[PDB]
Amino acid sequence: YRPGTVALREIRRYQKSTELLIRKLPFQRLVREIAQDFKTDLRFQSSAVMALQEASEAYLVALFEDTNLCAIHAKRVTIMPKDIQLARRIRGER
Amino acid sequence: YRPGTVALREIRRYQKSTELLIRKLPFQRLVREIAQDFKTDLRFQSSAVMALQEASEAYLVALFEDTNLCAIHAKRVTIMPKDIQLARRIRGERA
Amino acid sequence: PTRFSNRQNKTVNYNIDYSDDDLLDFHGIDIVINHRLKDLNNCKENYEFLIKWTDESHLHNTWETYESIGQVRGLKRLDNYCKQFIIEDQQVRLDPYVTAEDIEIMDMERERRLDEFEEFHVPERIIDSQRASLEDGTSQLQYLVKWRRLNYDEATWENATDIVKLAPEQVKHFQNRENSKILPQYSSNYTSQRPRFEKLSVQPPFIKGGELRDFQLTGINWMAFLWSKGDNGILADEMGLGKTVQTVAFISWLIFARRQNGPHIIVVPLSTMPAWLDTFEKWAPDLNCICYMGNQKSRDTIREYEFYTNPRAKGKKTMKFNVLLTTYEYILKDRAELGSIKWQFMAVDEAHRLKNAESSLYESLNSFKVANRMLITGTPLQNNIKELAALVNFLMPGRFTIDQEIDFENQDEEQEEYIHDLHRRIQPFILRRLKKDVEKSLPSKTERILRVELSDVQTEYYKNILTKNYSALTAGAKGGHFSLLNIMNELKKASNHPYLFDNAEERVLQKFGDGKMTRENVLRGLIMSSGKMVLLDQLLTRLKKDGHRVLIFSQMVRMLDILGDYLSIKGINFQRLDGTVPSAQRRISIDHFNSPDSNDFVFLLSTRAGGLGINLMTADTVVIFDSDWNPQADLQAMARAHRIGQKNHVMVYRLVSKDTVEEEVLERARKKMILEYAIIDMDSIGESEVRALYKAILKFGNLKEILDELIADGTLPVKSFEKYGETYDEMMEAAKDCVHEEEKNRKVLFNFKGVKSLNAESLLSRVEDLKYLKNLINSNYKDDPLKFSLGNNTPKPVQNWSSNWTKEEDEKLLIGVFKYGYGSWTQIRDDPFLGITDKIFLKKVPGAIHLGRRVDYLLSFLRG
Amino acid sequence: NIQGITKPAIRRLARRGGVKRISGLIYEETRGVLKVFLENVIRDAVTYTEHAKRKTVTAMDVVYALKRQGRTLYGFGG
Amino acid sequence: KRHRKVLRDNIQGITKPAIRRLARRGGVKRISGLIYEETRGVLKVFLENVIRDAVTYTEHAKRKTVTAMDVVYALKRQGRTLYGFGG
Amino acid sequence: GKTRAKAKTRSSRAGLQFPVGRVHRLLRKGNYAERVGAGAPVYLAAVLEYLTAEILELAGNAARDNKKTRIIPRHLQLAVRNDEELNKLLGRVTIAQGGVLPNI
Amino acid sequence: KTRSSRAGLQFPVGRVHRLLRKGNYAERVGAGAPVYLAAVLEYLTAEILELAGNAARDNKKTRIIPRHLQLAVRNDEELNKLLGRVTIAQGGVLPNI
Amino acid sequence: PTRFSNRQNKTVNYNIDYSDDDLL
Amino acid sequence: TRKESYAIYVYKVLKQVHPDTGISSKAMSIMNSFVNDVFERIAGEASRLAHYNKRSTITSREIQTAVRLLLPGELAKHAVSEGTKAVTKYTSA
Amino acid sequence: TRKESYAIYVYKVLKQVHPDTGISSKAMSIMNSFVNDVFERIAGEASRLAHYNKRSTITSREIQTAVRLLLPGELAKHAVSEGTKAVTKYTSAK
DNA sequence: GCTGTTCAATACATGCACAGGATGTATATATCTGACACGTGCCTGGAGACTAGGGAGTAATCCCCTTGGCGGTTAAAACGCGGGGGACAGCGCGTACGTGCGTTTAAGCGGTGCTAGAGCTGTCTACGACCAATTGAGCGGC
DNA sequence: GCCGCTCAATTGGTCGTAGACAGCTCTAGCACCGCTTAAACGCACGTACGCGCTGTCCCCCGCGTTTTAACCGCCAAGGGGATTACTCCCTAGTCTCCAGGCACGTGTCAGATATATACATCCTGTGCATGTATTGAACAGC
Ligand SMILES: Nc1ncnc2c1ncn2[C@@H]1O[C@H](COP(=O)(O)OP(=O)(O)O)[C@@H](O)[C@H]1O
Ligand code: BEF
Ligand SMILES: [Mg+2]
Repeated sequence: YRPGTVALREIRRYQKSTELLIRKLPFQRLVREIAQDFKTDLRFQSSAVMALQEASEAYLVALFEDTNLCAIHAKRVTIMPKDIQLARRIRGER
Repeated sequence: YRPGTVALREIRRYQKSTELLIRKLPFQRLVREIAQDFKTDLRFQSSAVMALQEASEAYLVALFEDTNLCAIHAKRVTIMPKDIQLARRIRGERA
Repeated sequence: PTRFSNRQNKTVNYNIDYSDDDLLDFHGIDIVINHRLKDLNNCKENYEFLIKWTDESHLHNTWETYESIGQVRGLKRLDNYCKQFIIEDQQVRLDPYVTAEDIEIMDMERERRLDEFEEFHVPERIIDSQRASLEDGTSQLQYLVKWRRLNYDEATWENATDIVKLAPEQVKHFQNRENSKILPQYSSNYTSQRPRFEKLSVQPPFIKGGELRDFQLTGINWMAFLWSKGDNGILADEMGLGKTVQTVAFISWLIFARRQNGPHIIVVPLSTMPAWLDTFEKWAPDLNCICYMGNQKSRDTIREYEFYTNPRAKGKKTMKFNVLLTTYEYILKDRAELGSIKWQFMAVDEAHRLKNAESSLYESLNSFKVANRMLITGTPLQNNIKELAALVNFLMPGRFTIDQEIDFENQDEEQEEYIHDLHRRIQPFILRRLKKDVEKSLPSKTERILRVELSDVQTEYYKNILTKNYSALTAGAKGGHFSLLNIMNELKKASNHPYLFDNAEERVLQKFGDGKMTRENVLRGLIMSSGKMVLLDQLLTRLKKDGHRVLIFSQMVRMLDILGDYLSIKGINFQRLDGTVPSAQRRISIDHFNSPDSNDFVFLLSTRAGGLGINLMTADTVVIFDSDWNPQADLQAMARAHRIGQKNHVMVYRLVSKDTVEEEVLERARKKMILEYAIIDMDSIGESEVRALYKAILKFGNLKEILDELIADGTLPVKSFEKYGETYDEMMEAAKDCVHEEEKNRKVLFNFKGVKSLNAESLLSRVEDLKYLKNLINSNYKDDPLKFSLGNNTPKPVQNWSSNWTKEEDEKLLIGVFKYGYGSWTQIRDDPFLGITDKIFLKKVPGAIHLGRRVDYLLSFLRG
Repeated sequence: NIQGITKPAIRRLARRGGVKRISGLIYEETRGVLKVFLENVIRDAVTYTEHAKRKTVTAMDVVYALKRQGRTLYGFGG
Repeated sequence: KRHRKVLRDNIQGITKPAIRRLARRGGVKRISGLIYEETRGVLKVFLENVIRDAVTYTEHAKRKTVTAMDVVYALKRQGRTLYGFGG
Repeated sequence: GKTRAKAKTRSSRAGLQFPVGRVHRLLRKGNYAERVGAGAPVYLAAVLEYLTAEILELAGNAARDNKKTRIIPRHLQLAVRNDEELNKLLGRVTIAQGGVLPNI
Repeated sequence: KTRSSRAGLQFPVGRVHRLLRKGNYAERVGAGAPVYLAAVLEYLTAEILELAGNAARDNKKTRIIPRHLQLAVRNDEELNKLLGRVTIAQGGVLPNI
Repeated sequence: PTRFSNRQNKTVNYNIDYSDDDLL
Repeated sequence: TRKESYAIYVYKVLKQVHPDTGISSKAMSIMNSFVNDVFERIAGEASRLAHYNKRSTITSREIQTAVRLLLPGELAKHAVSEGTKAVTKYTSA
Repeated sequence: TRKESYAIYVYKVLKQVHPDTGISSKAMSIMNSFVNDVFERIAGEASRLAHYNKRSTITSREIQTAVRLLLPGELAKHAVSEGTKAVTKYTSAK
């Protein structure tokens, strides 16, 4: 393939697919770490963790879409942290 | 006064007060026209028009805040239509 | 359709498929093996490196240096090797803290690494042969070689004329496998009823490797008896009584005596794949036994070359191999590939894994279309009765269904009735013998369980766990948030050793007079911080002075980390085996520990990976550092010492932390143990047959002695030997008579059984010539035919043949005809011991007819 | 009509939003966005008014239409 | 060894290439190396303020097991309705 | 426009496939009001049937043109997000194992 | 003698209990529910009027007016998070200062 | 001063009065 | 445990719109969630319309107006047509 | 219509915190809307809390958790303390 | 008379054609697999029928609020011009991101084994509604 | 600001149902090991993209004048909303019976796949024909 295409090849692949993109075990450990601040020794029904992963990945994907629109508005092509901050502030996510 | 200061002076003046900023009768005419397209011979309780103006102006002010953040993000000071279109698209109003 | 939308949407295309076509085998370094004298620039100037190349075997290893290498792929691997060498040399030469024994270890490491690579250039089997056309327009015979200790990836084509010099025996084995008399397509078909069986009084002569014991003959007799009735069963002999030997001997008997050659599958626990395969190589070396393992490419290569005769055939493909050894993992990975085969026999080693009828292994194996099944397990562990029922249902689908699932209580009248009925009802299909009954030559085992007091660090941990003292536990973690979702696990961890917790060692080295570099005091903490370590050191010191050697089992790999560090700091030589250790390294570790010169004193073993099927009879002591919830896993560990190969009294120590959960685990194991004790045409000849017999006679001459082999290898259809003798004699007599009639008319084509155009003179001449050849070769050199020579007798020269041909070529060609018969030019040219293999061609002068007529001339001349 | 929302009114609104400079194209954008917002609110307000069988739109059903938009407004009742 | 293991941190279990894949599905061509720690912060904030509500529902029920239903309810409170887990 | 209403089931009297009995029970058990008129569950079951038929029609079109015989969440997502009005109805809903719309 | 004064509340517990019935929020409403709810309403009302009273004093005014309620709410992070989606009539903006 | 709230609020200045002497 | 779902009625409507196609269990749980959500939306808005008018009863007029509030565009007027047709059949039958 | 209002009680609460100040009628109507809105949001959440648990009754337990869901941070902690104090003093009276 | 060379006859060696045997290919037939239909049983929810009370619907009246017009004044809005500042484009340079490669680590799936927690069932008691009567507070007007 | 009147809250008692408490059973959740393989991480290098800088031109903002419209006040009339009263119909509640849906097993039908049989083509072996070389005999010359 031509140089530099692989970014487009990845975009095309990952937009076609539907699987969860974060590894399941790391995410489950993060969820349990976070939960233990609110109540110690909670158990989790496994579908609860899958629902949290589905929701958080859909959230991050939509946030990256808005961040990309912010970067394009700068007339960059690299997304920068201030693009995420601008997207979240206009969303009112603060 | 220093050159070009008056814009910031206006920013101070309008942020400090609480006045409604659109003329009342023009906005009432606009509301009448839009309602007339939905349903003829409607009547409006005057407080209904005041409530509708207050919500409309609060919405426009918050939209211009988001637009100004989009302009600043472009290393720019003049707000441009594409800033409004970006703010509205991010805040979910492209509908 | 019946509903239709009335919304005026435009049409949409939802097709998400796309193509990215709008966006549209080299001599690299593979491995660096060793280095010798000719910073990194000192590496370039001083040193020369042994390079293994990509696409080439370890025979093609070359010494090289940077200027000799130049620029090539893989040079970064040479940079990394130089960097590692630099670090090794700095630690060896520079480091003033390096010890004498550390220097010895660093020198031993050179041997340890090189002793692996010294295997990889030795052939283990030839897989296949080809003729490769060269750009020179000639062709070279090549053998696809699989190297020792390598998978079937990095199997490599090699010059056959080299491999025959390197590894003659493996080429002979390959030729035997190609000439195999026991290929699955010739399998007998006792589809209606199998022949009756008489007890074997002594082991069949085809059992090569050694002598079976009387109880092993009895087991084979029982297996054969059950097979004749059509019954599946269990080999339940106590662990280490030769169930592997009995299984190999039974499969050998089934193939040779019954002629049920055919694909037999044996599914085996990974750690025991070598021992199974080494048993086949000793006890049944004539079997084509394949081991199915390794990465996708390796086993794809196994399927491609090894499985099929004519792998490119496109209907009812048939199998080249007698036995496939496979690990449980690959019965899941390659379920579709293996499940497609018409398996004749299945044996499962350590069958108790099947005890969960819901397991994917059970579903997979139970879907295989195998004709007969066999389970091997020393512990048909009735951990509950439903788990035994799953095994029996696996043997007996839709037959002898155990639906009376109710568990036995300690006492009921219905319980004693049902247990006694079950016991007598199962007994026909389970064969079990015990070491004390079978083999009084075994020295006894004995077991002692040692009560151990908790250390104070353990005592405070165990208290904090019971009181859920999350704050004190978090301080014991230095802010790592403790959790108690499985209190039982944390209590067992505290009972074994506090260094299993994140900062219990930090909390004692904070007695900084013990801390940091202090060799003595790091060990002092590591030992005194738990009672089991104190007792273990007392035992290990005694055992070291006595000269015993000890296997130490644990149900926690981090405990084996702690023990391994403790032993390394005391400088003890030890091996380790847990399920993270790859197959080759564990193979090496077991071979080394069983080596009679081995210095290793301790073997650290995981109870799961190391408790099953290993042979470690060169140890005599076992420490079960913590007990399992299942007693049979501990008995399996104890059996790893107590093999049939034992030669000294075996001493087993359990370590039990007193006043802890460990004793509750002991009591539940004992209750399950006591529950387990409580349960414990032929004459019809057609035209095709006459034509085949005539061609066989013209190939081999007199067939009447070989005829058993010719029927076995498919040269002739299955028919009575007497009728082939009769038809041979009749054909020879008719040929003689027709020649006599030709002579009387002259003072030879004839018809036989309606076959036309048979030549009489060819039969008589070929029979005379091959009889003379056979008698000459057997009379001169029965024992070693390659030494045969024609002496002074020199025939006429070759008629301008394009290849150098001499008395030597005539001799070797006659040896080829002696081995393969007349007309077998493919085998004669392919057999690399004859050296002709380059000389003979398919427009070329030495054609098949030319060589045939040369052989006939030579045989006439030697008769003359 | 919409053109009664004058250029300086939009300036004043932008000044309260802190806008330092304002392109001459922003006025027709702002008029469009305002018209869309008013249409979305008045549709629901009139729907509540007509369901009540009234002919007078009231501050209360405007407040309900805004509560539907997620834009609840204090100080008009409700 | 006994003691050489490094625990990393659980938020670091959301790896750089996982964020790369999420950005790819979002259509991002090119991505500054600072975006990873920002994305981890944003994720932690979202997942905290969802899990707090889920645990509040679990504790009001006097359960000890968080269930897919009170996750779905916690998300519904945020206006992030999720289909496919019941509810 | 007409139906025989031969069956006792109130859905059949309405001509609906959806369970008017359930919709009435749920309206009554849900504390939506003190009282529930007899026409409410018929109207609501009819609207639920219409919306589910509309989604399943578009999802079946998407499954067909992707050349698969079963509707899967990928196809529900494609149907919803390609339809302006279903997307405006479900503009705050996440569909499990749905993707995004591919850029094209 | 009122139910409010037994709890010590200024807000009408009887009114809250009547509203909890009228709204048909559930089949039953417990006796403690309207006391708790009236107490929470009283607390939030007091905290709002506290901050608006401060804002009125800082602006040197005797009456609290919507400007002061807007200032009080928007300057507090928590009240601003409670009232984030809320528009206050005749409120201004926070000045940039 | 009969009622107080225990909230650990920061101090705030609410005075909106302003001057333009920095613009002069 | 036991639970109950629209699945059989979703199958019935599917076989009315695409008789040859199937539907996955996951997709069926999506459709069940969608039906429950839209039901709760329409019922909750009809409840609010009743309370705003001091009515004690939810009628077809409440459901109709809730549908006109909740559904966008043509999807509303078609749903209202299906509802008024079904109520007409139910009354005349 | 004898319209219900909180005004007299907002006045009584005002005079506990700032007895010197008064309150404008407009600001009073904004306080009235605020009280109604917070009441409706808490009662709604307590309602669906009861429904989720298949209980028929709204108790102090439901109001307490509806407050912990609805109110942010320390504002919740103090509101819950005020509510439990009032319920205790009520329960220890006639 | 014997030897060497030439001539003639015969045998071997090669090429081509025909026959025979094996392999590949296509079609027909039968078996295998999966799904649906039908029968039976059980349990639960809906449907049908009857009764009573309350809610809604209808009608009438009264009052308030909204709409429309008129007039004057003042401030805001609109038009027009000029100058300066900011936006946009082009260019150059340096750093950061991305691509390749080698090596290591950890995820995923399968299994093992136990225990706690969830869910269900049954019983009993207290709390909440409903109804009636009495009392005190809040609104409205003087 | 205070007093009078009306409506809602409070008080008491009774009845029925919901919730609380206890016990039991089974499923699913937790931790850890085995085994393989792919993904992730470390490291280097090169190019492209981001950002700074500069110049030019166009557009916006400031200022002045003029013009228009909004706002405020006042008056008038009619319509619509709200309230009150009465009556009828609709829905809730109760009881009883039927039907549908869950649930499983079995058989038959439908569709696909595999195997068997027949025919065609290609490859190999053998036989016959032709050419060339070899062998044997005779003739010629020394
Ligand atoms: N017939 C025999 N002759 C000599 N050694 C034997 C024989 N049978 C078994 N062994 C020894 O036993 C060891 C194998 O143990 P094995 O009995 O196969 O384990 P198990 O049967 O418990 O799986 C081998 O190393 C071998 O030396
Ligand atoms: F059971 Be044996 F030791 F493999
Ligand atoms: Mg074994």
